[PDB]
Amino acid sequence: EEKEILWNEAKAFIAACYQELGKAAEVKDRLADIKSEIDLTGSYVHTKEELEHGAKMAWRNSNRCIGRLFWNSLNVIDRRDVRTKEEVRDALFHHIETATNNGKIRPTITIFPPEEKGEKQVEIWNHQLIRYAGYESDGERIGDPASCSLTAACEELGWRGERTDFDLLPLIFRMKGDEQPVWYELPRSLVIEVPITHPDIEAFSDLELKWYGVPIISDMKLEVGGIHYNAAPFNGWYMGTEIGARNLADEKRYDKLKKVASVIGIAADYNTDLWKDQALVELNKAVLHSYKKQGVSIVDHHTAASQFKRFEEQAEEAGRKLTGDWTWLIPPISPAATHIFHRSYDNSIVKPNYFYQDKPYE
Amino acid sequence: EEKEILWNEAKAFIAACYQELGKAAEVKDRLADIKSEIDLTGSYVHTKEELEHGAKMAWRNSNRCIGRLFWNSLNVIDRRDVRTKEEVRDALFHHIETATNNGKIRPTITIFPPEEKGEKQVEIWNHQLIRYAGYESDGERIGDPASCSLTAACEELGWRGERTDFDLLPLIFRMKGDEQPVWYELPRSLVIEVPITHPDIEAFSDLELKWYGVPIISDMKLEVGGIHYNAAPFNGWYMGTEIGARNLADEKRYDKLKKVASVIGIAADYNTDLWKDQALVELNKAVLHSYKKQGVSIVDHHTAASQFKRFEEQAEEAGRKLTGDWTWLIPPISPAATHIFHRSYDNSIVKPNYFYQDKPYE
Ligand SMILES: Nc1ccc2ccc(CNCCCc3cccc(F)c3)cc2n1
Ligand SMILES: Nc1ccc2ccc(CNCCCc3cccc(F)c3)cc2n1
Ligand SMILES: Nc1ccc2ccc(CNCCCc3cccc(F)c3)cc2n1
Ligand SMILES: Nc1ccc2ccc(CNCCCc3cccc(F)c3)cc2n1
Ligand SMILES: C[C@H](O)[C@H](O)[C@H]1CNc2nc(N)[nH]c(=O)c2N1
Ligand SMILES: C[C@H](O)[C@H](O)[C@H]1CNc2nc(N)[nH]c(=O)c2N1
Ligand SMILES: [Cl-]
Ligand SMILES: [Cl-]
Repeated sequence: EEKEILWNEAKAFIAACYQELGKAAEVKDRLADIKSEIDLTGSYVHTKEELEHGAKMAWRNSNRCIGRLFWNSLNVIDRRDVRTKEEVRDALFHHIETATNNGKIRPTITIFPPEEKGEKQVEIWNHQLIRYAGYESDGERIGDPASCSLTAACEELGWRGERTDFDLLPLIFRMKGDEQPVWYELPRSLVIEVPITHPDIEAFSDLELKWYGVPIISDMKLEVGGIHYNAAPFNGWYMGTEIGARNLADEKRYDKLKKVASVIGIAADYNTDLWKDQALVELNKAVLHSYKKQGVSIVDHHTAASQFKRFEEQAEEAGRKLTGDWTWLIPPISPAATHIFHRSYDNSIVKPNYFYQDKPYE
Repeated sequence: EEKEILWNEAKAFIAACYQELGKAAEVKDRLADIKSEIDLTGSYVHTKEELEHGAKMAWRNSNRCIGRLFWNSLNVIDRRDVRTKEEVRDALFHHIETATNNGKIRPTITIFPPEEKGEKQVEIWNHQLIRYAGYESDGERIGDPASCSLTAACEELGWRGERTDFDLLPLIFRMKGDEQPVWYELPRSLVIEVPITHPDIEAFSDLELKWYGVPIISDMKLEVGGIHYNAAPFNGWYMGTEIGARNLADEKRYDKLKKVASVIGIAADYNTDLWKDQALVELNKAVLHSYKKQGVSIVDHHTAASQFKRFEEQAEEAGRKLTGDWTWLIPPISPAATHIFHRSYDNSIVKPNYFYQDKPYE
């Protein structure tokens, strides 16, 4: 069954990819080659062109992503040549540096060798390459609760954090053939962080909030033409609400709205005062202001939705069906001020695509 | 087929209803009676108890409603006895008066005779019993665009509005056997309206906004045990976001956010300033403040979601399955500050329930 599944996915992908690349005439011959290769080896290897375009298609097909207008400008780094943990580490460091680009963030994906027999070659444990630790013990909560299980796993392995609310987790990944992952502390020279200040409320800095500049998601599987790239970290840049409305606001994350209300000078006593809503707006204004001030790319949810409308229009012009997940595309503040709220989307799954996979810790 | 459909719905409803009322032992005999009645007449008539409990169950099963905690306190007015247009008009006037209750709004439904052969006895044209007219001509837009087609239909019938932005539409409904509906101007003594002011921005009154106190939805069909009550106007009280985030804010409704931004003293020039979000918060604060000041019932979205969580808990305690439509239950401002955003809901349709039906105008 496995081989047949692979061959079917390969036939669909190659046809579509080569069609999009103006290479329709090469399909027959390429498919023949792939079919022999599957017979004799159990798999097939993508050309560089296939791999690049496949990673772009996968972004274009990500139903939950409002940022898809820019799918064709993904910078694809092909690292299928890595064999050692130093090579992996150095590729991840490189990805951070080139994606960061001094703050003018470049959407980038680094693709490592794919699973073979469902056997991973490289297994990345980080949820994002840059992310803060979380601790919970003796009633005491420090840092990012979303990171508690991974933090615990790192500390089992000899890493120890300073126990600030913003400790950078080490890179942590496992190689085929090793029982345990290895970990490496992130060089601070590679990591841009943004202190959160507010454009006109001076006290906002008293909250001592910060966040990291570049979200590099490193635990999803890229599937292209039946090949499973389980290790393929990618990034765009933030939409401000991801930080201001969720990471810093959720009760199960940094839970900052009461503190925000206090520094902006409003009571947090009555639901009818809409103080949470007001605090959310000011915290989100601060996040956008702060990234812009530090010269780190970010987009607000209004501009993001406007770009997404153009993506809808582009798909139409291209004669491509549009898929989307309304429940994730709407922003978590003022969703009905965006066009997204007022239309519906077909949440069908089209491949190539990015998929969740099981956590190796937990 | 029609009769079989009716009988099946009747069997399911009576069983469930009588179970909930502690009348399980009466089911067999009641079903027998209903079955003969369907045979001989083509339909059956609900007892008063059945009708009351059925309208309550229908509210309880309304997946899109965040207000369902209070389903069992619905005041059910049985008007299956009406035969004349004066009786209909007077029942609608009565519903407005008793539901309004001097501002301490009573959730109420008035139930008119049901369809017979799919033949309506009374057909109400209003979307809500109290609602503002809309006009669009010669580029000129006045009032509520959502009401343009019904307004045009009323004016075809000899009604003429003053062409303010808040003209009250007349009651308009048709009787079986009449070709045209009749219309009646609403007595202003029956209609409470709330001027919108802001708790601390004095200029907010310069916008001259107002809204009506009680939303009385009068164009949905109540279905109970296979009987179709197409005319059964009901009301609760507003959640503030329905007025402040949608009716007064949507670009295709009163479209007030730029004007709000100006009176609250913020620029409406840059998406990154989140001025729409800020204007939405202040407009919603004003709406809640204004209703509370006038002594007219209203609920904010935080308190509403907290009540809805108790509804979820109540259903659990009662051993009843919960259904809901996440896409409608989340409020349109700060949705992720409510528990609703963070869970999922089974959007299955359970009857009794309230359903949309085709507009007789348009
Ligand atoms: N005490 C701490 C904690 C975390 C820290 C993280 C980063 C840094 C220093 N970051 C410098 C990043 C400069 C930079 C600029 C442009 C591109 C790039 F990749 C890095 C210091 C920290 N100091
Ligand atoms: N700006 C972007 C671009 C791409 C993105 C891809 C994935 C995600 C993360 N989605 C959430 C993964 C599940 C989750 C939720 C909350 C906390 C947590 F640690 C993980 C954010 C992105 N944000
Ligand atoms: N120019 C206008 C336009 C619309 C109007 C609507 C209502 C009224 C007067 N409304 C009085 C309502 C008083 C009231 C109190 C308690 C219960 C109740 F049903 C009505 C005047 C208008 N005047
Ligand atoms: N507070 C309540 C209680 C019950 C409600 C029942 C129905 C509705 C109306 N739902 C919208 C019907 C479709 C629609 C959307 C926008 C404008 C318009 F005229 C009609 C509001 C309620 N609001
Ligand atoms: C339970 C629910 O699906 C959950 O809150 C979802 C809803 N929509 C979302 N949308 C985005 N963009 N991100 C999220 O984390 C979520 N959470
Ligand atoms: C097109 C989309 O379904 C539409 O905007 C829905 C979404 N959620 C909603 N939720 C509520 N409560 N009311 C609405 O009018 C809508 N509109
Ligand atoms: Cl994040
Ligand atoms: Cl309304």
